[PDB]
Amino acid sequence: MKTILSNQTVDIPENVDISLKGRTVIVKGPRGTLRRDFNHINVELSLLGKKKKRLRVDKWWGNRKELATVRTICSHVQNMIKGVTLGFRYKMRSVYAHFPINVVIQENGSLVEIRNFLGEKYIRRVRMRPGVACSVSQAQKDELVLEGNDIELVSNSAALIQQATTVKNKDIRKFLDGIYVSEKGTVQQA
Amino acid sequence: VFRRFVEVGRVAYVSFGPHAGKLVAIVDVIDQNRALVDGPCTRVRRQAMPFKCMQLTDFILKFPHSARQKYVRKAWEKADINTKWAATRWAKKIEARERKAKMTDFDRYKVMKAKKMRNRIIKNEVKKLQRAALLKAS
Amino acid sequence: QVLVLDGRGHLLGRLAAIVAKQVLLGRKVVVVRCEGINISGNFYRNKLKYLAFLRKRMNTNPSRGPYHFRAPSRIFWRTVRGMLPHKTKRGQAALDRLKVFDGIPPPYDKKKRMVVPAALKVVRLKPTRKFAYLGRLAHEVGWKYQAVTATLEEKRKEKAKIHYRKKKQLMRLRKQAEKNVEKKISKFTDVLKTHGLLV
Amino acid sequence: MKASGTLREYKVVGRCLPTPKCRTPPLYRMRIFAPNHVVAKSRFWYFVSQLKKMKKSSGEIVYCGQVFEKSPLRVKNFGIWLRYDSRSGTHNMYREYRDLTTAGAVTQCYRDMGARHRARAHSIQIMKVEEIAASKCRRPAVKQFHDSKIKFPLPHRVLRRQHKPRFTTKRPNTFF
RNA sequence: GGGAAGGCCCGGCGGGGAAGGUGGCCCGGGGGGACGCCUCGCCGGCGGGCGCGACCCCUCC
RNA sequence: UAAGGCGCCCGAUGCCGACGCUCAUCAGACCCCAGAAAAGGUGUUGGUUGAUAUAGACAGCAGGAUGGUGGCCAUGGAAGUCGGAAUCCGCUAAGGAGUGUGUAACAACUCACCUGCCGAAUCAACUAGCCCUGAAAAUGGAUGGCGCUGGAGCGUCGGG
RNA sequence: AUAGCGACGUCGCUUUUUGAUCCUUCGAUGUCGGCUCUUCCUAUCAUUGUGAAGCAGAAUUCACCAAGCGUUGGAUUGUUC
RNA sequence: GAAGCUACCAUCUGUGGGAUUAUGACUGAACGCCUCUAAGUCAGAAUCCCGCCCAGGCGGAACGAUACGGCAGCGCCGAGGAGCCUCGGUUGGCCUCGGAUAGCCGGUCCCCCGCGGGGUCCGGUGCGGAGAGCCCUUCGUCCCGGGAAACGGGGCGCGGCCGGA
Ligand SMILES: [Mg+2]
Ligand SMILES: [Mg+2]
Ligand SMILES: [Mg+2]
Ligand SMILES: [Mg+2]
Ligand SMILES: [Mg+2]
Ligand SMILES: [Mg+2]
Ligand SMILES: [Mg+2]
Ligand SMILES: [Mg+2]
Ligand SMILES: [Mg+2]
Repeated sequence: MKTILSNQTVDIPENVDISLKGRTVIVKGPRGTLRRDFNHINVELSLLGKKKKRLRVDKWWGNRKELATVRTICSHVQNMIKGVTLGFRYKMRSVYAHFPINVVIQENGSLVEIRNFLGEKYIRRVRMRPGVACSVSQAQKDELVLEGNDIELVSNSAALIQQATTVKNKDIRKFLDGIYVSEKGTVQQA
Repeated sequence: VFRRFVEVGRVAYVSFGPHAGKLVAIVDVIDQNRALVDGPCTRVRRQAMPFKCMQLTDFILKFPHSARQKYVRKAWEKADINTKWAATRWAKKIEARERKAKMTDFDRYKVMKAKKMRNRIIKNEVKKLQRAALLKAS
Repeated sequence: QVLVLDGRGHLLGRLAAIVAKQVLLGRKVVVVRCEGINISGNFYRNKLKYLAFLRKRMNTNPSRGPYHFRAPSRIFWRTVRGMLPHKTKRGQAALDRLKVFDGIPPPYDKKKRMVVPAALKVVRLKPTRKFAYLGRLAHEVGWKYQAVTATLEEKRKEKAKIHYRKKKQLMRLRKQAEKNVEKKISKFTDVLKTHGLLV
Repeated sequence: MKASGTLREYKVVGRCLPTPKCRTPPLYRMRIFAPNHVVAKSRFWYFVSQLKKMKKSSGEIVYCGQVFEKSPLRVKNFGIWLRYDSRSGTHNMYREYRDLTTAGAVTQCYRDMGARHRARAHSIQIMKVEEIAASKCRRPAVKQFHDSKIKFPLPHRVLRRQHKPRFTTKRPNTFF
């Protein structure tokens, strides 16, 4: 069975603007500009309603396999809007038992060096994605903050610096060490 | 974005099949790929027809989704689809193609002779304009 | 009188069958920009197929065994060879009528290249399916000239843009002249309109 | 049966030959969907042999005629009660279709059975065909066509007659 | 199936029915057009704006 | 014309062929015939049967989840959570002499069950198609090959 | 019960064991081992990368991608074993 | 015991990337939540491919010199002159954007950046700025007239300047 029409609409706030050229969307707001294309989805994007009030996604004659793409497009657009108006802040904490984990940020937040991970003489060197800024959180013993506008980039950087610290050839149920994402919020709250 | 939809009362031009080259009005949608249509005034008896053989035009006339041929013809005459279709550029291109197909050998020779002069004059004048533009640039 | 085909957007076997038939029918055919050809199925599948082909070699002496050409043009040439009776004189003479090329060489860049709709990806494949680029497949199978041909293609494109701009300008002059001289070429125009060459 | 072409609906009535036991056996009537009257009569004999103790040698086709569609210009919803044989076990089902003619709906049913369950015409036993109101329809694939303001485009038109201009300098357009 | 539908007489006319509900009515919003709040355009004028608050004041889609 | 076929090899669909199903990081592709089973899949598509839902469900987010009594036989210790039957009542919008995690026993957490927000469809258990797992052999290798995914695959069918 | 095993059952795969047969060869295909040498398979012992343990570490199990590279020197026996 | 051969019985040297497997993940629907997967994205190895290394194709390139001084042989040119033999096939040209396909093409000042690229607006869209198309079109010559042209046509007729890997 192929459904005749599946649609869903997204409301956008007043401080942000949206312009689309075919299937690529550009979102411009207080914190910058985000561009993302959707030429691999093959649905209809319409910026219906003056005063740019809403953006509507349409899919005609689609089975349940590609009906799922409508809401994923809408979620991606909403994430772009959220990251443009408020930004994304991924806060993560370093857990250790005996050896403290020494994390130092260079290239004004673009490179992270990790030392003394389980008495490690090796130095972990992880590079952030373009547009993602790392920092050591104030008012906290040991915690990293990742600032960005693209949720995918920020979370990818967090996953990179989390997987950079994994225990090898030992019981990971006992050696619970490394840096893990404590929470995922926004740069500024509503 | 889509501009031509399939709804009740749209005029579509049949490309191939039995009634090739005739307009028709969509009355109902039987199934995903079949519509019940009729050309009350374009001489097409009410029948089913696949979507693969009709091309949608931008003409909409209003009638209920299962109105009879009497009311379909009434709406067709009221909107006067025939003259507007004959005036649109699409039918002009079709009619010109038919003319070119119908052209026989003597008119082919006459067309050759006329086109020779038309092209010669246009080419000479284009050369004049190009030289003038070059002089203006200089 | 030579049929010049453009490979971009065409499917491998679908284009190869038509090319082989045209070549057998006596026509000289040159296909160009072979690295733009794409194959149905996903990239990993097609790479695995080519690796399986690579694995086939004569055990006692690989130098005499199957020859695995790496260039996209030669890949297309071999799959065309697979559709011809190349063991006979007729098949060999046919195969000698086909020329394949990566990129677009100077003998052919200043020419109009034909297109085969019956072998186009946009026509033969639904958009939801996955395809693989012959250029990338060849490059990471061992073709060594992906970057050089890319730069040369960029140069060719930037020259063709200049040529196309000149063509647009010259035609615009042509149309302005046409509407300028309609006064004295009107009597030559109604005949074309009545015979359906200008409407 | 070989479901050749589009099927036709036949009214077939038959009876046993008169015997010294009974002068006038009751006449039995059945609706048979078949390519032609010969296979219609064969199917009638098959079904009546299963139902009653009747055989062609001990019976006769009193009448056999095609029944034409009553309203072949009104698009209708058809519910079909069906009995078919799988590779392991037999099943009863109910399927709805949307078409102008009962014969067309039954042909659609045969093609759909072949496509979805690999069942063959000699396995399908058609039981009941009824016009079903749109309110009584219950399959979404048919129900989704029940609205006054139906509207949808033709999104991705694939170029046909790909070979008449076999070599064309355009790359074809799929948006009309 | 002395063809099944269908066409033309607003065919006339008998009554009945709901829905894939036409008007009408109620609710909601996308609106706009009178543009009634600023900004320029020529204290009076029209055109420019591809202007700018409206709001039940309607009023149309 | 038969049988068999009609992308190219290779004569014939270069039909504006009809309706569906199927994505395979081991696809499939025609009697004999040249390779696979039991058992599985919340991949997808049909079908059967039974439930509950404006007396407002299914999620999801939150609050409760009680007394006799730590019921009787028991074991060194069993307070519900190792063991043996039963499983009551008042309070109740509801709470099982208890669904699970936990301690030696508790404790603590959690579930059944009922409430607040949200406001229209939602749950199962089977069954059958295609695809996938099950699926390991030795020279490099064979739907005949090339290759094919709006099929040149699978099922039912039409003209030529 | 399912870390690891697995009874009573039941479904398979392989032709590195033996059978069963007698299709080819009796105007002959030189019939056991060892030595030497190359290549191939994976049903993986070790090494590379992993996942699970009744994995604290060490050691050791079970499983996955995987045959790239290694898999010895001797006593006894014609031995294969 | 020279020289020469020669030994883990002496001595010297032995390499870098890419796409990825298993696996672990990101965002994220299907299925209000959840989910590494469906679309999209990341890390990833004695595996694979290539590089380094060995050979170098009935495969090409650049460059040098190109046959006497009594004879002569040669190379280039004379739109160089007649021919003779032999091998055949053909029977008008199209001199070009890039590319998308759930979108395209063409104009534009009305604006903004470095003539080009964007913005607005206007036109087309079963592609009349069309390959279902365009261009050239050949019986020849002689008189007079009209239409187009006087800037045009033809010239190894010319001498230069750019245009190409
Ligand atoms: Mg250990
Ligand atoms: Mg054959
Ligand atoms: Mg021998
Ligand atoms: Mg011998
Ligand atoms: Mg293995
Ligand atoms: Mg890598
Ligand atoms: Mg993965
Ligand atoms: Mg990667
Ligand atoms: Mg000749």
